[PDB]
This record gives sequence, structure tokens and C-alpha cells, in this order.
Amino acid sequence: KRQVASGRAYIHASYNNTIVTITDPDGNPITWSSGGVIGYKGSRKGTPYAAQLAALDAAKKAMAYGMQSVDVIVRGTGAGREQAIRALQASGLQVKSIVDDTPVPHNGCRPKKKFRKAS
Amino acid sequence: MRRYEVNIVLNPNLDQSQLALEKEIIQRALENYGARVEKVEELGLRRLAYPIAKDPQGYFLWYQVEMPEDRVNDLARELRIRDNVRRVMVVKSQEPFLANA
Amino acid sequence: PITKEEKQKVIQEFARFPGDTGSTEVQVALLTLRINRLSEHLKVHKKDHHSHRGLLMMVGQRRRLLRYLQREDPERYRALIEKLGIRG
Amino acid sequence: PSRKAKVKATLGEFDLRDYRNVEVLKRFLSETGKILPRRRTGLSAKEQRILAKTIKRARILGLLPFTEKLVRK
RNA sequence: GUGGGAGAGGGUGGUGGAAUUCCCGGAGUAGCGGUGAAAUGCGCAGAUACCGGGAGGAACGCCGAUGGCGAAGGCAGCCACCUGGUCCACCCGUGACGCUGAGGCGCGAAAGCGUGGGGAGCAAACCGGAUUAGAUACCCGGGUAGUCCACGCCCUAAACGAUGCGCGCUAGGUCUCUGGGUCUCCUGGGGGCCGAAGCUAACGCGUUAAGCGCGCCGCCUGGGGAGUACGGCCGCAAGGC
Ligand SMILES: NC[C@@H]1O[C@H](O[C@H]2[C@@H](O)[C@H](O[C@@H]3[C@@H](O)[C@H](N)C[C@H](N)[C@H]3O[C@H]3O[C@H](CO)[C@@H](O)[C@H](O)[C@H]3N)O[C@@H]2CO)[C@H](N)[C@@H](O)[C@@H]1O
Ligand SMILES: NC[C@@H]1O[C@H](O[C@H]2[C@@H](O)[C@H](O[C@@H]3[C@@H](O)[C@H](N)C[C@H](N)[C@H]3O[C@H]3O[C@H](CO)[C@@H](O)[C@H](O)[C@H]3N)O[C@@H]2CO)[C@H](N)[C@@H](O)[C@@H]1O
Ligand SMILES: [K+]
Ligand SMILES: [K+]
Ligand SMILES: [Mg+2]
Ligand SMILES: [Mg+2]
Ligand SMILES: [Mg+2]
Ligand SMILES: [Mg+2]
Ligand SMILES: [Mg+2]
Ligand SMILES: [Mg+2]
Ligand SMILES: [Mg+2]
Ligand SMILES: [Mg+2]
Ligand SMILES: [Mg+2]
Ligand SMILES: [Mg+2]
Ligand SMILES: [Mg+2]
Ligand SMILES: [Mg+2]
Ligand SMILES: [Mg+2]
Ligand SMILES: [Mg+2]
Ligand SMILES: [Mg+2]
Ligand SMILES: [Mg+2]
Ligand SMILES: [Mg+2]
Ligand SMILES: [Mg+2]
Ligand SMILES: [Mg+2]
Ligand SMILES: [Mg+2]
Ligand SMILES: [Mg+2]
Ligand SMILES: [Mg+2]
Ligand SMILES: [Mg+2]
Ligand SMILES: [Mg+2]
Ligand SMILES: [Mg+2]
Ligand SMILES: [Mg+2]
Ligand SMILES: [Mg+2]
Ligand SMILES: [Mg+2]
Ligand SMILES: [Mg+2]
Ligand SMILES: [Mg+2]
Ligand SMILES: [Mg+2]
Ligand SMILES: [Mg+2]
Repeated sequence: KRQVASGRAYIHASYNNTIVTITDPDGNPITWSSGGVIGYKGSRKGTPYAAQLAALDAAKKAMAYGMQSVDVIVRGTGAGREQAIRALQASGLQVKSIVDDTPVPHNGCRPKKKFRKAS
Repeated sequence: MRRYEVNIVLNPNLDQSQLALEKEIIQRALENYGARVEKVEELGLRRLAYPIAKDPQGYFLWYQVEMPEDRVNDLARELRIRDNVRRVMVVKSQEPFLANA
Repeated sequence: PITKEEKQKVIQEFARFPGDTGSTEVQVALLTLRINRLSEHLKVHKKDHHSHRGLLMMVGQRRRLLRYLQREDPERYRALIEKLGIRG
Repeated sequence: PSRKAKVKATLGEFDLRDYRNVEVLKRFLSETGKILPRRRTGLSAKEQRILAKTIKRARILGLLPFTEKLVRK
């Protein structure tokens, strides 16, 4: 128990899953949720629907902390990124801003063969 | 003897004494390496696009000098010795290139 | 590198007559300047190959010019070599 | 692509070689810290080539950013 | 020679930020990861997701191009030093000093070798999960040499434009990089595209010839046997010629 009421919401979305971390404005996590936090186990975690349920679960557990308004930060390309966004907008948390923080190297590190033909 | 521009970014948190000290040391190095100071622009505390040594701001100094080439690199190294010196960039001077002129 | 005054100094040194820029003596003198400087550079920087090709080309040019001089006026050749201290 | 307006066309006379001038150089970067392509900046090959080095110098001086966050997505 | 220019040409030192991994701290909890679907794997000794700090290695996003530089291999953050080549203008100097080039000498991607450092990510071999009739493979989880630096070897290739080098001659059009000029246009050096004449078995080439010519070098002479055997030279070896 905190009583924060305003915070950040991080949507980390890859092709295999979506995980959502609601935090206080200092960045420290309050609650988190994912495809697997809900019933889903296999590839189904990567589903947009899974992202919806995850976003909603994170938002619910967050509103238990008395959270009202959040700022959304998005990382990574994958399905259910925009679905997580939309679910957060429909969540009952006022969404202030949305931002794409997705990490990219400046030609830094050699990829796995699967990600190659690039660097 | 070639013409260069020394850029120096310093710690914004320096008061009068420490700052005047840093400037005196800088000019003592410029002297010791044979650099002659032509024109000086002190811009001062300005915002940065990214933090430098944890600080959101920096104290900017600009010198235009004439010094021997062989010593240049060495001089820069000396300027980097100081703890309160954030950045040193020595650029070989060039004539302006105008667009829409 | 080679500045203007250095270059002028060597040109007016080997010039056959006042105003002589491109005579064989001056050319060999200039080439010798560049060659000694570049060889000095390659004393260090032994891993710079690309410059070394330059050295090769310069040396070739000089040897060709000198060969022409030897062919034409053997005395002027002898004098030039003695002066610059080449071959050997 | 490059569908709005002409970065060089609306602008004054300026030294392309000046790294310390932030207010003018900002205009050549996108929402992110990225250097705008020619099709935007409206510059020429030589001009662009100079602009790049100027901007990079400024970045190292801490005057311009390297990368930035995208907003309202 | 004088004056002016563009350039990831090369060598040395310095230096910047992003990302990955690891370590420390905070907050937080039931999974993360991965695939066609999964499983191995990792996680209650607290992972994944988030923030703060630190360490290290390697590579330089945007600019970036249908672009530039180099003899070729090849060259890309930024700064300074050292250094090679090249283009243009002036028409100033020397006065055929030229071209080619068997041998020689040097350079020569990757992998590979030697000594010593280094080691984040990736990864032959290998160890596992899966798939399959089987799966020695493709897919997934790990992972050593190696990939990195210094010095010394190796000398290969679809080392490709599959097009030796130099010079002269033979319509134009069009885009582009870089100079100069009387600057809508003219003139020079690069890089592309369409095409006169002409050439070509055809495909195509066509002032960046594969056209018309001259000079010099290298090479070919049905396929397999075979880049093998023998010999010689080179190499620590692999192996090369
Ligand atoms: N910036 C210096 C450069 O050094 C080069 O070679 C040097 C660099 O490769 C390297 O310098 C340091 C090294 O001392 C130290 N042990 C580790 C450090 N990471 C290295 O620096 C470098 O490492 C590699 C090089 O491939 C890069 O990936 C990395 O970005 C760079 N920082 O080690 C070499 C000897 O100092 C070249 N001489 C030239 O590019 C340039 O001068
Ligand atoms: N070449 C390296 C790069 O050179 C650029 O600048 C280079 C070019 O702008 C400039 O070219 C000049 C040319 O302007 C001038 N009109 C004639 C001169 N011969 C050329 O210089 C050339 O020849 C000389 C030998 O004589 C070499 O030492 C030099 O490397 C080579 N560029 O020479 C400079 C040095 O090579 C970059 N500014 C520099 O940062 C970088 O090192
Ligand atoms: K065709
Ligand atoms: K032997
Ligand atoms: Mg999944
Ligand atoms: Mg690369
Ligand atoms: Mg590449
Ligand atoms: Mg270069
Ligand atoms: Mg921790
Ligand atoms: Mg417990
Ligand atoms: Mg543990
Ligand atoms: Mg380590
Ligand atoms: Mg690109
Ligand atoms: Mg190539
Ligand atoms: Mg004349
Ligand atoms: Mg005469
Ligand atoms: Mg030969
Ligand atoms: Mg090799
Ligand atoms: Mg290698
Ligand atoms: Mg080794
Ligand atoms: Mg791996
Ligand atoms: Mg594998
Ligand atoms: Mg070994
Ligand atoms: Mg070993
Ligand atoms: Mg080596
Ligand atoms: Mg090819
Ligand atoms: Mg070609
Ligand atoms: Mg061609
Ligand atoms: Mg042309
Ligand atoms: Mg042209
Ligand atoms: Mg025809
Ligand atoms: Mg054609
Ligand atoms: Mg043959
Ligand atoms: Mg036969
Ligand atoms: Mg037969
Ligand atoms: Mg063989």
C-alpha cells in the first residue's frame, strides 16, 4: 500500500509476449502483468488479446494502489503493443502521454543468425 | 603555427573562486604549451541535450588560438587532467561556409 | 609537411637560372625532398603501405629523370648527385 | 516522404560550419535526434556533408542530442 | 611551378554516445524465454518488466545516396598529428625525359598458423531440446577455438566489370558527383542510364566499346582422368605455386 495516484506505465512488447509494469513517477515498480500472468502459456501470450488482459490486470492492480493518471512508455515492435495502449486508454486510468522509448543500438552488437543481414 | 579553436565545458556548480581558478589554470596551460590567445568567447552556463557527468547543464568557454601543431594534441590532454573539466574539443579553425548567402 | 618557404628555398637552390622552376635539377631536388620526408614518415608508421606505394612511385620518377640527365649531360649529373648526395 | 515544408527554404543566411549555433541546427533534426535526409533539409550534397559533421560535433559538445523519444503514439 | 578544390585513401594518439552482457543498490512477484506447436533452459538463493550507479568488450544508428576514395584487396562516430593519390585554373619552367613490362620486389578479403594479451555479443566443433520413417541437418537452449589488439607467418577466392595497360579516332540525349568560366548556357575530371555508325553466335557492347586502329604483356587449343601423380620451389603446419 502506497497511495501514489499518478505514475508511469511501461509496455514491453515483443513477438512472444507482452509485459506491462506500472510504476511510481520515480520509476520504481508498483505492479506488473503479462501474457503468462493471466492463464495464457504458449504462443498465445503474444496475442493482442493477451496484451489487453495483461494491460487491464496491471491497471486494476494499480488502481488498488489508488492510481489515477499514468504516462505510457512503449518498447518494442510486436502485436498487442497498440492493443495494450488501447486497453490502457479504456482502463479507467487517465492516460496523459504516450511515448516510444524502444531501444536501438548505433551499430553496436552482433545479432543472432535469425536477426542477421543486419547489425 | 596553425589556428585552432578550443572548446571547454566546465562544472556549472563552480562559484567565483573555483571558476576563476580553473580559468587561470587553463590559461597557464595555454601559455605553457606555447599557444597564443587571439579571441575569447565565454558563453557560460547553458542547457545540454543530455546529462554530462550527471549534470543537466554545462559552463561553456571558447578560445581561438595560434599554436604549434606538434604540441596541440598534448595540450588537449593536459586540459583533460583537471577534475572539474567536463569536455575539451580542439577544432582546427576553418572559414565559414554560407548557405542562402 | 612541406610549406611554401621550404619549397621556394629548395627551388631557388637548384635553379639553373633565375625563374627556373621545372628543369631536371629542380625536379630531382624536389623529389628528393619529398622522398626524404616520406621515408622519415615510414621509419615510424611501418604499417602504412599506401603511402609506401607513393614512395615507390617517387623513387621511380627520380631515377628516370636522373637517367635522362646521365644520358644528356654527365657533368651536370655528377654535380647534381654530389650536391644532393644520392645513389650509393 | 518529406511532405510538409522545405527546411532550408524557410531559414535565413547561416554558417553551415558553425557547431556552436544550436537554434539553427535544431531545425535539421527530426522529432527523434536524427539528422534529416536531404529530401527534408533541402540542401545539396556538399552542404549536407558539411551539415552532418557540424551536427555531430555539436552532439559531442552536448549541444544537440543523439537520439530522442517519440511522443503521442 | 604557382594558385584553388573534393574525398569512408592510409598510419598513430586521443575521445563520444546508443545498445548487449555482467556486477552493486532500489522497488516489485510468478513467471520469463522460446516455436509451426513445443521442450531443453533460466526463475522463491527472487528471475522477467522498471529505476539508479558501476565495469568491460566490440561495433559505429540517423546523415547514407541510384554518393565518394583507393592499383587491387578494400575504406564509414568525432578530434588532432603524420602521410599517399587526384582534379581544375594560369600557359610560367624543363624539352621526348615516353609506353609496356618476362624475371625480381612489394601489397594482398575471409578462414587458418605462431607468441603474448583480451574476451561483451556472436559462434565451427561439441552438449542438449524438438522435428522426422531416420535427422548425423534445417528449428530452439547452451557453447570452445575463432571473431578483437600487438608483432610475425600463410598468398587463396565468383581477388568479378567473369572485360590486361597506354594512346589516338568515331552522333547525340539524359541523371548525377567535383572544378572553372563570358554562370539560362559553355568548358574539364569522375560515376550511371537510353541509344548514331559499327561490332557480336546470340545475349548484348556502343566517347566509361565488346566499334576503328597502333604498341607491349599474360593466357587458350574437345570432355573425363585431374588441379590428380611424379619432380622442384615456398610454408611451423594447414597447405600453396
Ligand atoms: N582510437 C585509436 C585507434 O586505435 C586503433 O587500434 C587500437 C584500438 O583498436 C584499441 O584501443 C583500445 C585498447 O587499448 C583497449 N584494450 C580496449 C579498447 N576497447 C580499445 O578501443 C577500441 O577497441 C575496438 C577496436 O576494434 C573498438 O571496437 C572500440 O570501439 C575502441 N574503443 O587497441 C588498439 C591499440 O591501442 C588504430 N590505431 C586506429 O584506428 C586508431 O588510432
Ligand atoms: N587526406 C586526409 C584528410 O585530408 C582532408 O584534407 C586534405 C585535402 O583537402 C588536401 O588536398 C590538397 C589540395 O588542397 C592542394 N590543392 C594540393 C595538395 N597536393 C593536396 O594534398 C595532397 O597531396 C599531399 C602531398 O603533396 C599529401 O600530403 C596530402 O595528403 C594530399 N591530400 O590535403 C588535405 C590533407 O590530405 C581532411 N581535412 C583531413 O582531416 C584528413 O586527414
Ligand atoms: K538481359
Ligand atoms: K622443407
Ligand atoms: Mg510466447
Ligand atoms: Mg557495419
Ligand atoms: Mg556492413
Ligand atoms: Mg579516410
Ligand atoms: Mg537487482
Ligand atoms: Mg519464500
Ligand atoms: Mg541468486
Ligand atoms: Mg569481463
Ligand atoms: Mg542506409
Ligand atoms: Mg567489392
Ligand atoms: Mg610556355
Ligand atoms: Mg627552349
Ligand atoms: Mg611483375
Ligand atoms: Mg591475407
Ligand atoms: Mg583474419
Ligand atoms: Mg591467433
Ligand atoms: Mg548463443
Ligand atoms: Mg545454435
Ligand atoms: Mg588455439
Ligand atoms: Mg589458446
Ligand atoms: Mg596480422
Ligand atoms: Mg562482381
Ligand atoms: Mg567498374
Ligand atoms: Mg562498367
Ligand atoms: Mg562523363
Ligand atoms: Mg559529366
Ligand atoms: Mg545498329
Ligand atoms: Mg547501350
Ligand atoms: Mg590458366
Ligand atoms: Mg584430355
Ligand atoms: Mg583425350
Ligand atoms: Mg588446390
